[PDB]
Amino acid sequence: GRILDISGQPFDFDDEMQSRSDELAMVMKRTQEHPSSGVTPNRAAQMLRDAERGDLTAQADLAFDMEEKDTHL
Amino acid sequence: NYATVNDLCARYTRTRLDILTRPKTADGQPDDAVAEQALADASAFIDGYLAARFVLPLTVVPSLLKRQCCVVAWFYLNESQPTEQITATYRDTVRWLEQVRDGKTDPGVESRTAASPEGEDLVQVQSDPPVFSRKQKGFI
Repeated sequence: GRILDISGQPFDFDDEMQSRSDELAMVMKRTQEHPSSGVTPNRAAQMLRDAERGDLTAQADLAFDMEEKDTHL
Repeated sequence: NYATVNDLCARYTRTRLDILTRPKTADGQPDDAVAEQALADASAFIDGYLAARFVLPLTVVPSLLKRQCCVVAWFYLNESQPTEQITATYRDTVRWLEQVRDGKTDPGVESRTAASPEGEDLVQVQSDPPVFSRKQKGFI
């Protein structure tokens, strides 16, 4: 029952989805920022540096806006 | 009228005002309605020279306009035979009113609270509703 992963660390496998854990109900439901409204290169650099440091939220929203906005892209 | 007869008889000596007025009345005795009528005509003159860029029932009266009404009333009251100085000062105040109408000089304010009289929009432009302006934070 103690299934080992690829890295050889035993653990217990659970059928419950991690999001549906009754503890992350208010952090899995986020209304998107849409940061690509009035972007200035300074602010784009700021969000890129924030993503580099570890906070990937702004970068992901910016990428989503770039995907849906720029038709050639 | 902008100025009352009690101010015209103070800036200009009352005795000379009576001398100027007593012939014009019907009876021949010093009268006050002649001076008020002259002040009303001078105020009409100034009103015509100011209505170019002001709402004419002035919300606040510029404090110099009392002087500018007294001088024009005095000139209007010396129409038979005026002094050279009266004519020169009347020409000066006509020049000032022309400058005010053109826009070279503002009339002034009320000396009590330093408020300038309002007026209609001298310049007014209309365009189609703005689209693709920088205020449209969408897109970008």
